[PDB]
Amino acid sequence: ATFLGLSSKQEKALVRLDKYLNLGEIAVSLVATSIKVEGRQGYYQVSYKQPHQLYRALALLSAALRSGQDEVQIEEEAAYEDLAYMADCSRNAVLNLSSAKKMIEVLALMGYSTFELYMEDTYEIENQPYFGYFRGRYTVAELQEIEDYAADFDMSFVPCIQTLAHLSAFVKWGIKEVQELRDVEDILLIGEEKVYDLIEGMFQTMAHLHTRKINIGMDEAHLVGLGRYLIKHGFQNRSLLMCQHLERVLDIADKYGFNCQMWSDMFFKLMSADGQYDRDVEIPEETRVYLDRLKERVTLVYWDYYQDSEEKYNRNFQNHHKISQDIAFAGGAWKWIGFTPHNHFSRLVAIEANKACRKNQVKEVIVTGWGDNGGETSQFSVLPALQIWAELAYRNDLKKVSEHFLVSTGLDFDDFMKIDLANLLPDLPDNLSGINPNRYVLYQDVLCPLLEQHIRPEKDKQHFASSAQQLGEISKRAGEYAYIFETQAQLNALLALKISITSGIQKAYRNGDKEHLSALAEKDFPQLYQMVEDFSDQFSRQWQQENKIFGLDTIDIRFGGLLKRIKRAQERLEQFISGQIDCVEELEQEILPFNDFYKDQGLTATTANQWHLIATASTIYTT
Amino acid sequence: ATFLGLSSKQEKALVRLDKYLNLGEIAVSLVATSIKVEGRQGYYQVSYKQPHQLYRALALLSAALRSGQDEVQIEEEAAYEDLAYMADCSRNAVLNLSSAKKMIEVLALMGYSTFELYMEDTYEIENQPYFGYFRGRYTVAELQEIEDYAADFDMSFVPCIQTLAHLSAFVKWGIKEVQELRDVEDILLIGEEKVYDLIEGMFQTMAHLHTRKINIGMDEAHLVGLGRYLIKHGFQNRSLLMCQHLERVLDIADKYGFNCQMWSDMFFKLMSADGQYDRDVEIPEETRVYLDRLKERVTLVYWDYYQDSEEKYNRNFQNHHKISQDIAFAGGAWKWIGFTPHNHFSRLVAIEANKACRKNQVKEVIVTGWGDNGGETSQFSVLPALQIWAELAYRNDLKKVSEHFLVSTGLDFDDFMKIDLANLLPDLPDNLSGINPNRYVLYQDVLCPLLEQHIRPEKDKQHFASSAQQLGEISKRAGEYAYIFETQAQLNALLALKISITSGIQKAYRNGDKEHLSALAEKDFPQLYQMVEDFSDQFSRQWQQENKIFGLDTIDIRFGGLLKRIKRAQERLEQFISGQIDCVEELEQEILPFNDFYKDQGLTATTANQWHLIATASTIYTT
Ligand SMILES: CC1=N[C@@H]2[C@@H](O)[C@H](O)[C@@H](CO)O[C@@H]2S1
Ligand SMILES: CC1=N[C@@H]2[C@@H](O)[C@H](O)[C@@H](CO)O[C@@H]2S1
Repeated sequence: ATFLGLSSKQEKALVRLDKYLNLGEIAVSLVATSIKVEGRQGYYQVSYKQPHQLYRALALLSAALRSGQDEVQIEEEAAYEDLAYMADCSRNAVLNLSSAKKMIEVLALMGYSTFELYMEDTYEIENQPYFGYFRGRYTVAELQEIEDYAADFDMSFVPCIQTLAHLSAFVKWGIKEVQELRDVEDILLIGEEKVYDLIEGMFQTMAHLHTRKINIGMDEAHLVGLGRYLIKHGFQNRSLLMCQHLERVLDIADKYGFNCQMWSDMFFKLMSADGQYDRDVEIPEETRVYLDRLKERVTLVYWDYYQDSEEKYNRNFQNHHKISQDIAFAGGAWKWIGFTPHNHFSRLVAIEANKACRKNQVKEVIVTGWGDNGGETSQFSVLPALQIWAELAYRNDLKKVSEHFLVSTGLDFDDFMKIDLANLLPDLPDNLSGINPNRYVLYQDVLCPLLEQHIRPEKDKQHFASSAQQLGEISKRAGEYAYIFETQAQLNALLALKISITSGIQKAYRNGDKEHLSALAEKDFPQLYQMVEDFSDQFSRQWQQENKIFGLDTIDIRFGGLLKRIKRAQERLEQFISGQIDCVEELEQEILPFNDFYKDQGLTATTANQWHLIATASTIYTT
Repeated sequence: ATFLGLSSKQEKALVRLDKYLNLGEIAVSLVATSIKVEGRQGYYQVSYKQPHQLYRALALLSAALRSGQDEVQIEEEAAYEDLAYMADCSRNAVLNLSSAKKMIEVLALMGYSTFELYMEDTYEIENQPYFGYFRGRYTVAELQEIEDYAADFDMSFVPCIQTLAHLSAFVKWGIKEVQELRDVEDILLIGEEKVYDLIEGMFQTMAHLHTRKINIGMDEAHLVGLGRYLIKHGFQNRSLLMCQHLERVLDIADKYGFNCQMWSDMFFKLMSADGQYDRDVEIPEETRVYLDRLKERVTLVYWDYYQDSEEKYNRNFQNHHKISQDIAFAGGAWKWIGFTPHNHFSRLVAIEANKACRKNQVKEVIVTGWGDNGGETSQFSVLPALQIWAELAYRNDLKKVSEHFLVSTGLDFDDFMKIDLANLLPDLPDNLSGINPNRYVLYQDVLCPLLEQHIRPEKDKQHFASSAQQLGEISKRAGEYAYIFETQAQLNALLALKISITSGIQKAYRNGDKEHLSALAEKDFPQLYQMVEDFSDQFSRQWQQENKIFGLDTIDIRFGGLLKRIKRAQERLEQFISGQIDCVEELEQEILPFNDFYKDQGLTATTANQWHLIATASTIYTT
């Protein structure tokens, strides 16, 4: 392709995106609306409102031509001034520089204005050697390189940090200078000057960036004011306490020229009678005066990944607008439920959230790709969800999602959606969130299978086996992303065999069938152990491709423990079969429902997303 | 031997104890002081104040004879009306019936009046299926059998339970009927009728026993009143809240005929300005009035395992005397610091505690054998400590500790004390508690060794190697306890190699010596891996001899994780050596002190006793 009207900067960006765009022998001229592309017979005119929108416009041109269109007539008016993707870099997976750059390229093509990294403790602060210690924290140079790459595409960069809670990986260090910063649990001590010193250190680090927009956190500080704070000061008004801390942090941000966003949940939890987020709260006048003074100094971010109807989001927006007009929305790219994402669920809720955002004058949507409890899901697992949100933002529909996605990823959208398969059990109601058999079927014990009442052995096993087959074929046409489909093919195959053995043991033991137990012990057990080893190897390839090495160690621990537990199950069965023991006491125990979260929806599967609770009923982190 | 004046019950006990006593062809006749033994020329008279003291008296006689005495003339007056041993059955290791019986025999010979088991959730309660689920909870029949065996020696049985906090293994269950019982963290909800229903269930279970003496717990409920309690009730006077709960619990106990003890720490924590135990107390007038009525109905147990001077204990007794004259003391049999006990430290503090308990006219001493953070230490690891407290109680000195211990165990006291060796680093000040390299040298990572600054790579390694040799010889002469010494011999040998390799890789990586890194990778790593496998096998034999199978699973997880991390370290080094990677980022990180707990003492070693924090700097239990 040849171009008129490009700047040298845009030339540079197009060189980097050529491998996606492959525009062929056409002439493009760059000259009201977010995006317009029009032309035919080898001549196309593109226009854009914000500079970064050039890259979605050119993706759209590419996708149209690739689909076989000669005449192209595209006009989009985006609903949101800003559309961001936030990757979790705090749940053990720290995105490596190469993968950050790739993600930025794809986001540029999709139409995102902004890239964000969620970093609790995973950046460096002067004279805080324990902050991010052995975590793969980003150096200032690494953050600058990521920011600068985004800026090459006229994209913004917004760090998402923590200035109150969600600092467990820092406050664990038994060092006087760290411990003195603590209130309780994962929460920093409000009113402690060494805490404001720390927070100023965070801003000093981020002030080395160009960006002056930041998310300061402040979600989920449930026991704020009730720890060392209570010992020092007695019981205080916790709503005002939050306001006080927030004003202190905004004052620090102001010193360095930053404008701030924060997660909004604590205002609602502190003012509602049952301490919940989804609540219309009455605000005491003294708190009102305080919030009224802070509403123009911070953007509140309403986060919600769960509702299946527009009206449910609308209610929360109305709750928020009683506090402030400046409300941003965070929607979900579901990749925090184990090893397997849920792009399908992401789509379902995004459609409805987008309706509510448009009704409530939202100017910014932040798509959050959390990594809860170890960061076991691929960083690129959620490309479909990210395209979905871009389509919703730009077109208000998903009519062109496949066409556009092919340019973004080089593979078919429906194929890519099959990455979800280890969560897509047959018969599951589609509107229930967090149902994650991919993870709990993997990590549950063999002898003491705590999730067994939530498994339909034949139906689920057949689904996993079918899924492995499907993904084995998809990985052969998945281009640069084949590795993530290989991981999923292996996981599904492993889950099928793991169910067969685990459920087979329960049945055979109850029947006293030592012949069948022997069959399992001597043939199926070696196979399962090898499949786990092979899965570990593939997962480690995936992780190293995407992430810094730090944090893989927790997954080694989890896999190594699973392997040792498979060996124990073999040994215990062999001792029973041989007559060395008269019973296997583990197998004499009645298995109970693991939880009742979805009892009243009546399905068999559930949500279970804490490894240490899946893997054992014994103590393991407590004293 | 031939016995005169025994009841049928006593005759049976003598038959059972012959294997210890070896009295031979003598006559013993059962006729002012706790114990008297008097005779010569094959005829001896014994007398006791309390029936169980018969068995210590016969031990004294046995020891005297084995020492070559013909004429024997021994009198003892015990300082304490009751002397108890409490084994932990809540830290994953649930003592099995055979081991309970053995322990009771030994305790009878030493002079203990009482056997106790500490059971948070590890017993059965009607209609509470999650209470002790997959934990190896005791059935009523099992507790009755254990109590009855104690009773055969005229020893009492006292269950030690929890009626407030330390219930993490129960409250983790995501079941509405469990979650509704919670305040915060590991604490039950005071004032909730369903909690009193649960507590009444506890008493219904224990009422099947003969004993009507019970320790109801109530230690370490630090955030009591601050969770769901606070949302429901506002901020209340927490010392009064404790009294209110206690009164409900005592009313329940009364209904079933029980007399109660409780740990005393929360009264001090809630009525000190620092919130600590070892503090003077400001007792509000209203709490005084409540305490004054409750003090007549409960025995407060002052627990302290740490002080090196009588005066420090005395100060605490004085403060306790502000609340009540009925104060029992809990001393320590140090077995909660990993895989290896500390009988030596136990001795040091017991000498001083015994002085304070005598000065303060204490009637009951309970020696506690906690098992913190997984129950990894043998249940029989602390027999020396138990003899020491018995000698202190009966004779106020340790002049006959060895002679009497030989009766109790069949083996030499100083040999048995060597079981401590993995904690007895050269140069350690003897008065510092909790220093536990046995555990943290084992579980620390190889690539990312978080405890490395606390390890002296030649000095400690030599000590572990020397200890392995010493223990290998002791195990050959240790009879029925050889297995616990074999575990220790293996552990010490493993720690020596593990240090050699971990420090060796830091050095060879630093000096760029790929040849030596390859030698380590190819020769030493497979050796270390095999040693860990073998140690796991030996530990598992030890565990199964002593405990129910439930809880071993956590240790399989921990060892499996370590094995996998050893494998990872080999693989990462191999990739570096072979040129597949240009650096090993793990080994480029500066290693910091792990904690500063003993920094003020200028110490290299430290205390580190939570597996999840030793093993990785990553997140592993948090979301
Ligand atoms: C703000 C937010 N705080 C929590 C995060 O720490 C989790 O990762 C996320 C997904 O479970 O849920 C909420 S969103
Ligand atoms: C009462 C007591 N409660 C605690 C126990 O849970 C621990 O096991 C023990 C040893 O660390 O220390 C105190 S004593």
